[PDB]
Amino acid sequence: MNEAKGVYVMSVLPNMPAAGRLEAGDRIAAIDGQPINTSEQIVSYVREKQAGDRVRVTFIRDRKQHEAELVLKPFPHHPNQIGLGVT
Repeated sequence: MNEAKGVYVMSVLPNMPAAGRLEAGDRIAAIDGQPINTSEQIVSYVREKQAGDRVRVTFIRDRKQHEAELVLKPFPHHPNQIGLGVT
């Protein structure tokens, strides 16, 4: 009720921990209780956690706040990188 302006989800991929919990159109109001105002803030967050980790993500849908359980996973493009902030 004061122009939040956070982050806009990307997509919903099958066989992923975000599927069924997070959907396209939903925004991120916070993570594990941390308020997100920048995309870079997400880079530090994932950096702290490693592959196989577990992070609680907050998102709002139609005024209905719900938490999403996402698991950090490495990427072939950058194996030395964990969670690039994808849904």
